[PDB]
Amino acid sequence: MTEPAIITNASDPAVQRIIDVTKHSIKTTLIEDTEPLMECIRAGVQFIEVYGSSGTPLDPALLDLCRQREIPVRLIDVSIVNQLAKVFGIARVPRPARLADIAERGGDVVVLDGVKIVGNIGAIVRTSLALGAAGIVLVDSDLATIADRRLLRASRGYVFSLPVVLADREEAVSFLRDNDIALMVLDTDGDLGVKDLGDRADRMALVFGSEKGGPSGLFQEASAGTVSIPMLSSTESLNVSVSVGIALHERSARNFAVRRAAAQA
Amino acid sequence: AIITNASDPAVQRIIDVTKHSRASIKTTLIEDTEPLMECIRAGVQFIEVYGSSGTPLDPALLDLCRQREIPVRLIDVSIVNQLFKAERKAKVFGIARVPRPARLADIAERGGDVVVLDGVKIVGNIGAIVRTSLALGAAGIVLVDSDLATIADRRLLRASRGYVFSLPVVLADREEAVSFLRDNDIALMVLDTDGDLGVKDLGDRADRMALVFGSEKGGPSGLFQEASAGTVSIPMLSSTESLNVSVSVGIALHERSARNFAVRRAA
Ligand SMILES: C[S@@+](CC[C@H](N)C(=O)[O-])C[C@H]1O[C@@H](n2cnc3c(N)ncnc32)[C@H](O)[C@@H]1O
Ligand SMILES: C[S@@+](CC[C@H](N)C(=O)[O-])C[C@H]1O[C@@H](n2cnc3c(N)ncnc32)[C@H](O)[C@@H]1O
Repeated sequence: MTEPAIITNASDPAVQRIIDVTKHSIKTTLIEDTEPLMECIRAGVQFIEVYGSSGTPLDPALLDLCRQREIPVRLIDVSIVNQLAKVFGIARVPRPARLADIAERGGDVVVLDGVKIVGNIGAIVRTSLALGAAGIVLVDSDLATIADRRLLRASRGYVFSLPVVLADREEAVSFLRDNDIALMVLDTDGDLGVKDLGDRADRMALVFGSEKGGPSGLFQEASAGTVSIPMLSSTESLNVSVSVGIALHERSARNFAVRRAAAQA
Repeated sequence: AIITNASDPAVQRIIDVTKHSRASIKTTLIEDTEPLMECIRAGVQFIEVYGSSGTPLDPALLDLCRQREIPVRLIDVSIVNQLFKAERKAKVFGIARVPRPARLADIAERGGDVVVLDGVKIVGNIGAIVRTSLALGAAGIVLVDSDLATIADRRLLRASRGYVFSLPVVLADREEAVSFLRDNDIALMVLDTDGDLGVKDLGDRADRMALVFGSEKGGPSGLFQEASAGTVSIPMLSSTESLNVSVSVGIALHERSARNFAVRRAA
């Protein structure tokens, strides 16, 4: 065979076993696929090493980036990599963002209240980043950490690109209060049409509830108003991730302005 | 509501039989209270609805079934179990006649915008788009390269929360879809980054259009590109970013909803 020397072959090299180690559960994660790896490196996550399966090209952009940052790359014979991904990285889990980080960053706050489906949560993380939100407060998500590998996968690596914070319903409302961030609650039958959302000049929190429940009462009490997305009939409802896209799309001139000024500061 | 206390009425065996052998073509199972109610409103013809002896049967459902002449029976939980084997549960469900499949013509007839998915395969995404598309007033949905054999597929049934029968949803080949749009004078636009047009201007067109969305693997395909009247981009902080496809559909349709709601309300 004279199989290329560089390819990690033994199932028990330190690195193989180190990779088993995260899998079998340091403060380090596995991050998969070319794009998520590139967003994570961009967001400043620190990597220990990037791996690809022998037999397939590593993305030139990723390689470049990996030489750009001083991130070692190596290949592992394809057979083993079936310990899962054609490309993946071991990264150090950054320290959990906190509510303060969100206020400081400027711009709209996305609050989820009892959203628990991780595919929904991940899609929302990605939308919130892309549409210029300051950050995301997760209340009642049943997540232990944002570094959960289901959420990393679902967010396509966006979970470390803006502050995403686990908080309790109480501390969340409290935080918005003493930062003077008016919140509005998304709901069917809300008084403000979502198309009027861009009119309000200052940053705001938008609160979203789960499929079933909606948002609880704590938020419904501090609210400066309710916002509705017009639908065919008043009994229908959108997926929560879809609702988030629409509301943040309406806020985008506002949030883009904030993102652009921060980029120049 | 009388009880299938146990044993096996022909009706238990028909629940069994309605899985992957010629027979499941023309009758299916629909699960859960809300999806069942959506299906009934949508005119799907039920043979019978079942509940587990155990958790109780939603009164709105009972009355709906009562208003229709749909028999409702409970099944001892011991039988409901097994039945639903290699997988999940379902404590309420119905057996139903599958509607004759919608075709493209039905979409064109209804009026209003056409949602075209090109290569979207993740059924969770398809199913969420079906709900979005109904709620926001679309005429219908053309599914191209969807990897489904039937819109009645049970995964889509669930993923759609039973909305798959509430507006015309049609499987088609790419060329067939493109040829259909062409001879019905429905201009198509492709949703993609770096387009000549902004999503916020989607509202400016008074007449209906088809909106083509690609998957995550790599946007819409050449044939759609060739027939395209333009490319519509939702602005983002940077062009390395992209949205989940179902989110994209919600934003594009929301911009078109004033236009579509008018068609839905008129005729
Ligand atoms: C009614 S639940 C069900 C959504 C869907 N079943 C899912 O998987 O998320 C949707 C949530 O998104 C928000 N939402 C849904 N439709 C909305 C609308 N038309 N206007 C404002 N908010 C809406 C609400 O906050 C609600 O808590
Ligand atoms: C990036 S791909 C798939 C994203 C995600 N992986 C998913 O779950 O679908 C998104 C598709 O939706 C439409 N789309 C997504 N983001 C868009 C944007 N920012 N502007 C215009 N269209 C967009 C395009 O058709 C594109 O091909």
